[PDB]
Amino acid sequence: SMEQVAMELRLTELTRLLRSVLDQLQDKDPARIFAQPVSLKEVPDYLDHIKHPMDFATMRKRLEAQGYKNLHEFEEDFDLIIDNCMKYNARDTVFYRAAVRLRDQGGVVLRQARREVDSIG
Repeated sequence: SMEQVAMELRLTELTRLLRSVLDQLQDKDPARIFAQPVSLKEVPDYLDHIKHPMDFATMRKRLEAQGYKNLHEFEEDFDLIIDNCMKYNARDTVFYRAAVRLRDQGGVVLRQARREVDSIG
């Protein structure tokens, strides 16, 4: 149907906008702390602590499959990256501190993404 095609074009354009957002958030992690999944070889107990692991590579895979239907779903995954880290790691660690900085810097990016999503529809 033509309606299905138009809905698919909207998803495509949302995917384009979320790719630019993703790139801008990942720039706020210059140490690459959040780039890849926590390795279960290296942290064997991780899934006893963290029930829904997340990282920027995992988000990129979902994005490229057009697997975010709206900005809320994308933000949920980003918040998992931050929130997971701040539970597993203590305050005095480079990991926790990286997460705080990513959260604070990323909030600015996401505030304008939300206006763009609503604006363009």
